[PDB]
Amino acid sequence: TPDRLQQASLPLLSNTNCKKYWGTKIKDAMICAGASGVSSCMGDSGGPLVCKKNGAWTLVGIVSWGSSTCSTSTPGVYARVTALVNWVQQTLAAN
Amino acid sequence: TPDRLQQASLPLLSNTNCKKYWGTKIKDAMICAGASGVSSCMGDSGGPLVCKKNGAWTLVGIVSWGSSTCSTSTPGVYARVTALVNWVQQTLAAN
Amino acid sequence: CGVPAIQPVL
Amino acid sequence: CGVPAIQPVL
Amino acid sequence: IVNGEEAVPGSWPWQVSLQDKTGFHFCGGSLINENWVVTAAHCGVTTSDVVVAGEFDQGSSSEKIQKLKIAKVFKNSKYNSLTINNDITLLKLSTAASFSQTVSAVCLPSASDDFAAGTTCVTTGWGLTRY
Amino acid sequence: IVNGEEAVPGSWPWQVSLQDKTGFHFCGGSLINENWVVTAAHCGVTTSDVVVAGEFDQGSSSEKIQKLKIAKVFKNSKYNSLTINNDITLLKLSTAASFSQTVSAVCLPSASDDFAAGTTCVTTGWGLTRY
Repeated sequence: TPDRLQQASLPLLSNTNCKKYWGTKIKDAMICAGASGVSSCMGDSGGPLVCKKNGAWTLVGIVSWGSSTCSTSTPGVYARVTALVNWVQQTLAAN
Repeated sequence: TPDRLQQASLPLLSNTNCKKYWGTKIKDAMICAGASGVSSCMGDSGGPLVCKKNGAWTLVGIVSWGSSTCSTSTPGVYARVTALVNWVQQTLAAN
Repeated sequence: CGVPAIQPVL
Repeated sequence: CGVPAIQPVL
Repeated sequence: IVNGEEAVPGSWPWQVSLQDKTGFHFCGGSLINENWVVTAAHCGVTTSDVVVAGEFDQGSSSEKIQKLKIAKVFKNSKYNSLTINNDITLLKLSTAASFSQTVSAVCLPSASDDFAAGTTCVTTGWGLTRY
Repeated sequence: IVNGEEAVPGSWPWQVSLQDKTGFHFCGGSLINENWVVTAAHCGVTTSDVVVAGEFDQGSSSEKIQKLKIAKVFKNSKYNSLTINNDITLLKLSTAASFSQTVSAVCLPSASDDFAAGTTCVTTGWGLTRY
């Protein structure tokens, strides 16, 4: 594990082209990215996937799984925040 | 997931012959078993691996990981209770 | 510990 | 939310 | 278990099932006595979860089962998430388990305990039976 | 991150690190405001764990970092351990995060939000840089 914080730019893919890789492992609440020569990896989980939208970084995925070898040629699979913001948004209300 | 409780008999292997499979993934606190035509699988985790010793079933492993396909030809990897009983034994004392 | 009231069948 | 006080360099 | 057979009911009295508030079984667990359950650290059990004991058929309604509440979770501090090395989490119960013909404790080995390669053992649960 | 570059320090102010009582980083997390951290459900975070914020160099001692205590863990109840589907756990903080030049909130999208395939985005953390 590195001592200081790392970063990487990477492209998002359609779930559809993702299915090419993960087949039927990819669920609607999941969002893909990478296969760009960069890879998310063990220890990165729970962490941020951000996109710039209208001046600000917005949480778009949460590092979840992928390759056991952290293969920069296969896409990482992230949580899809779009699909869980309603639940987060909600949890905030009752507490 | 089945509705009712399943069981399977399976042989334990040496870590050593295990390494044949998992290579350097297998840590001292891990114990192997299977590749017998049976496989532990998703949902079985946290559960019991028992051996009969001197009349009684004794906790010998805790289903932890293995094959993503639950291949009955590869061994499952269990927690090795031998190596963590000291810590369990301990946790019991302070609470 | 370890000896069921209902004995397991294999 | 979302705009660092320290701007990221890529 | 791929290729297991159905167990005789109540024949594995220390097997418990971890279920969420949704009712969904996601991990197993073993009763070590009446206030303490052992499970895997990667199971990621919180206290909105429950310990179900004395269950045979997940789908049967006529079972005298025990729904047990978690007090505190004890992830072994040597557990390594990067490796899934030392994957043991104790569970402390807010509610004592009522031991019976169907609810009981498995035995723990000595750190000393030997258990030889080639020895035939047994694993149980409610995991995928076909993947 | 295999092939990432080192970040400019404090350039990612909502990145937090989950560490055990041992001090061992095992997952990341993102600040959604001053009492609430988002992480993965499979991370299996308990309250003997801590939220570290304002960290750049895990190995540096001279950093004004914040060690934050977990109050309550909220595993999304649709999370599926069998699939690692809906792998989102909120974390409620016992201790408010002190926002600053280096500690701040990322933005959440609308359920409505579109984010198109081909769009270049960014992921950060302290994960294996070589496997």
